[PDB]
Amino acid sequence: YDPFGGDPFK
Amino acid sequence: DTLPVAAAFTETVNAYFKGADPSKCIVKITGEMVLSFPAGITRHFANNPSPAALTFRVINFSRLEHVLPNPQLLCCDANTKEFWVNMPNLMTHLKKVSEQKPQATYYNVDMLKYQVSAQGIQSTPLNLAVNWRCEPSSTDLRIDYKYNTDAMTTAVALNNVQFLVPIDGGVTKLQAVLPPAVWNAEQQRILWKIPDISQKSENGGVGSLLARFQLSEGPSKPSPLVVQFTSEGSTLSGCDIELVGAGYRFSLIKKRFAAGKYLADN
Ligand SMILES: [Zn+2]
Ligand SMILES: [Zn+2]
Ligand SMILES: [Zn+2]
Ligand SMILES: [Zn+2]
Ligand SMILES: [Zn+2]
Ligand SMILES: [Zn+2]
Repeated sequence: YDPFGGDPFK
Repeated sequence: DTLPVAAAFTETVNAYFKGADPSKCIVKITGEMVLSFPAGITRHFANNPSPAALTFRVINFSRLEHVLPNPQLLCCDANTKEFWVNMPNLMTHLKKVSEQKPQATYYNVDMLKYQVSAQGIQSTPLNLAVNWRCEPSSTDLRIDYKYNTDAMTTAVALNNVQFLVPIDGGVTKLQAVLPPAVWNAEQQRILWKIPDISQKSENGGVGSLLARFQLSEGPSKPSPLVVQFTSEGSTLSGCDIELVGAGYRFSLIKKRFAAGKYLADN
């Protein structure tokens, strides 16, 4: 499970 | 250069309600604190075998019982707790994952697992109260819910909320449903879906689900209502995180919570 549902950095 | 890092608090609220009696409500909230690092780090750490110390503080830490820190990266004061991350074990770990997941753009790592001290129905974001009236060939169901701001640090919507309840007794037809529901004949269950519940909802966040069932092999035995919902923007614990020292900045701090095991008996 990924709490960021995607890249938090960009 | 100064390294971007990210952070997430993710909390699960388990709740069990018994008819209309709040005293009989059992609540258990758990959570994880996760840090995230961008790929670049591997290269960055190759540059420096003595990087700047990753040190942070958890705010509102006293609101947590049962705290397990990552054994490979931590653990060896009143309302704040501070941590110095083990850099050689983190560098090691992150190298290993990067080598196995080379196309990964970021790496999540579990830092803290915990419980949140919860005091009954007050700690519960969706107050629930169910009543059944079970007749030999009839059955009336009522669910009363109230969105509860007190449960969360900042007032945030509950999303994708589902109310599922199994109906015994051999249902043949349902009448007087409000708001509209879906009947699953195969599992013998009813499902209500509400996309959003908040203060800015249709009714202040407070409302009822009604249904009547006709039976052929009655009467029906009351079953647990199961509930689902998620939420972004706020914790239940009231925790936040701060970086202490130089060398890193937070690019993003994700806070969110979700119904885990969330039930209502008659
Ligand atoms: Zn660098
Ligand atoms: Zn301290
Ligand atoms: Zn590892
Ligand atoms: Zn995890
Ligand atoms: Zn626990
Ligand atoms: Zn939505």
